[PDB]
Amino acid sequence: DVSFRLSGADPSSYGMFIKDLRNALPHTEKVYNIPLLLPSVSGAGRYLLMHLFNYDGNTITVAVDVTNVYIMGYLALTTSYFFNEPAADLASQYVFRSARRKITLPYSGNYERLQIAAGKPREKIPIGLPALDTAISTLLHYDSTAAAGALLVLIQTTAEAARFKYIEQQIQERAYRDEVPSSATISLENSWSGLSKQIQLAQGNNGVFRTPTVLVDSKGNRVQITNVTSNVVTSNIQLLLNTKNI
Ligand SMILES: *[C@@H]1O[C@H](CO)[C@@H](O)[C@H](O)[C@H]1NC(C)=O
Ligand SMILES: OC[C@H]1O[C@H](O)[C@H](O)[C@@H]1O
Repeated sequence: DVSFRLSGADPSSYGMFIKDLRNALPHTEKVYNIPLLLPSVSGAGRYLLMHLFNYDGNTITVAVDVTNVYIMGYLALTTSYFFNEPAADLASQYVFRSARRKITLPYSGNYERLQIAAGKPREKIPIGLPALDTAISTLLHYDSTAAAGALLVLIQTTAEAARFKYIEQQIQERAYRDEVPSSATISLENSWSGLSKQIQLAQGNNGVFRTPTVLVDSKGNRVQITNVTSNVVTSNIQLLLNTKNI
């Protein structure tokens, strides 16, 4: 398990959380020195628990699928909550079985359904450490519309930060003042799968991508990534989704 406390949190402590989160995902190889997540894991071993503590010290435990960094669901006091999707339903057979009731959320976990449920896209939702604190607090008590916004925060500040150094740095820059994600951040989130694939297909093709990936950069300019020398590959992405899952 890994843990993060908002009480006394700073850019360093957050960075040590995100490092512990990355280190908790198993891999047996690296591809261009980036950890390759496993094709699958059977049983309870598929799921990492993240223990998150709000500023007053209340906690939720969040289950994460180690093969893709997807949030399956969470436990808040004696109630478990799972996404309305078959991967989470399967995950509920292994984690949080000690909950006194299990609620299935009225949406699946993907960004588009979450944004619908929230009433807004995540371009308009501030992230950062204060927002994470707020998110944890929201999830303590069921409200499905509020929880959608909170989960959008939680996913970006945990899983998305683990996947990309840039996003981790964005959040560190937002330790004491929330701000909506930069459009680069949104672009990386949306491209994780495709980047992961193209980095794996570059092995066998002289480091060249089969199909270029289009990103939005830090200045807001639209840029093509065509090979493993790009900074996104050498100095940013930290975890590759296995092509067996794409
Ligand atoms: C690889 O990408 C770099 C920029 O990251 C670019 O200058 C170069 O032309 C590209 N080479 C190939 C073969 O794609
Ligand atoms: O479509 C968004 C997906 O990527 C993010 O990681 C969320 O967990 C979600 O499953």
